[PDB]
Amino acid sequence: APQATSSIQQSYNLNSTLKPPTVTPFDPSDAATYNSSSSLGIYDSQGNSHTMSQFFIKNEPDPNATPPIPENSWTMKVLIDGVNPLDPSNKTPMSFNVTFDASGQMTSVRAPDGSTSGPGFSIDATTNVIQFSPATGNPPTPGTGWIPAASDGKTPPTYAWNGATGAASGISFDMRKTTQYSTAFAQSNPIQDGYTT
Repeated sequence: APQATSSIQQSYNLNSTLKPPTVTPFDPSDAATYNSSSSLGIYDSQGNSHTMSQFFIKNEPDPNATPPIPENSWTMKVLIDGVNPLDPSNKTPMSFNVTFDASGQMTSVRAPDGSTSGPGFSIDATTNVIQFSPATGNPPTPGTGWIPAASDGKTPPTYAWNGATGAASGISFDMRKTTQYSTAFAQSNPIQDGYTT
């Protein structure tokens, strides 16, 4: 039998030289709206391939924001197959804030409101590991966890639940050792535990 992805380990260097994009808002099809992006392959319960994408956007510091944006703050946006992991009927990404200390070492991964939880996930405040929660319901209930999706192929295409699930535990996403140095955006070779066929 195939095996769904339940665990992903991947670290990044986020390029400390890059300014916030001037083109706004974020659009995954327009590289002028984000600074850097990466993708990796994951698998659902039936072994079908899916592509998880991360988009990284530098945040401008702002003491007046709700919550305030510090120095060395980035937004990470997550899509799977280009659509909302939690709801294939839209393209709302899962958004996280990633911060670094003055020496460019990662200090926190949080929801945009600063807390350790949001729709479809919780984060361990100590390790900064994101636990994407497993979707509930059958058919899976939008907003509860990853809903493996497939396109009909039309233009514009409509994505819908493909009949498969994720892993029973959801997805652990571990970006520890991520760094924010004056060097190119880079990603480690992803380690993930799903497989096909």
